[PDB]
Amino acid sequence: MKKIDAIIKPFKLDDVREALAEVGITGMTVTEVKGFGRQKGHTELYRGAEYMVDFLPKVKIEIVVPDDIVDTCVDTIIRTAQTGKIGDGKIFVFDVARVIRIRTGEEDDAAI
Amino acid sequence: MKKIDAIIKPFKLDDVREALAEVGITGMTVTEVKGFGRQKGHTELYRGAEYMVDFLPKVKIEIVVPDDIVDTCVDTIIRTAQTGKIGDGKIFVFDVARVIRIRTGEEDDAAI
Amino acid sequence: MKKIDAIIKPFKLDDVREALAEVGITGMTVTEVKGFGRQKGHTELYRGAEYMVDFLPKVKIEIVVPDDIVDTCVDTIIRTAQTGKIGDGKIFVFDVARVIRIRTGEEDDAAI
Repeated sequence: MKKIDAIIKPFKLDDVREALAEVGITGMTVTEVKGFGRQKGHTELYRGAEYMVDFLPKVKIEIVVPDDIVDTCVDTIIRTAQTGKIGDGKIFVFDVARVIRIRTGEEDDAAI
Repeated sequence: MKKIDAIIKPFKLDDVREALAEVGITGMTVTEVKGFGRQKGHTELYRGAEYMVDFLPKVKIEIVVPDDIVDTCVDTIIRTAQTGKIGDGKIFVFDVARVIRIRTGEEDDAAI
Repeated sequence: MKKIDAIIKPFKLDDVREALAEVGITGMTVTEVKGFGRQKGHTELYRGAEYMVDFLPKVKIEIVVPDDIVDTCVDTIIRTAQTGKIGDGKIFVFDVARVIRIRTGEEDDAAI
């Protein structure tokens, strides 16, 4: 099993969510975060202006899925989140050591 | 050492926090997130209604602990967070490569 | 490549950001979180008072960088975030399995 983190433009959240539901994902956690970096019209992190602000609101999606559906998840996220413009974001994949269901105390095989 | 992420129902935060303090945990970071998925009365992610909203507020707890107390932490989280109902959440465990104390620049043995 | 998570005192965010820009970091995601734990004037998590609150606002920074610049990033974070007082926070480093650019569908070598 793997944890997939995706930092996307907020307006694409519903499309990504709909598409991920189609592939069979049953749970997703979403965090609102501030992104600093790649932005149209700018060339730098830290402009350090007095009244201007350098951040852009972003949405971080986290799903934990079986190894075999990782590529299907990655492919569907890119397809539904990509605009071809600056700031589309990135997908990071991480190995998970254990996955425990709180309701029953039962573990999922973290190697699937 | 391992990083433990737990996504729990918000009302259980104080109980989980109290119980974790008893076992000796001295620090915890908490993020408010939106959960999509398993919910009483529903059968799907993405209902895509115009006025209804599909998310439920959740609380994500992150602690970084020694390998030997991971099971004690997992067991105490389940005990204090479990309701036996839909949406209790999950616990994910991740390996940590390095842990650095900012105040002193000193590292903890990430293998403990 | 590695993922660096740093939990810092909010007022140090701009300094850390400026310094990280100097070393060449081009993107950073920031989450506002609540920290429980090490605090001046206190000796415990969970005081469970009726009107008092036990949390302190914190800022979590997440950057994903090449293995060779991890120490440079860690060193610059400590330098710019350290106050020498209680509550300076910690830096955790995690291995990343894959890094995918959403705009182009192109992967970065996660082993660099």
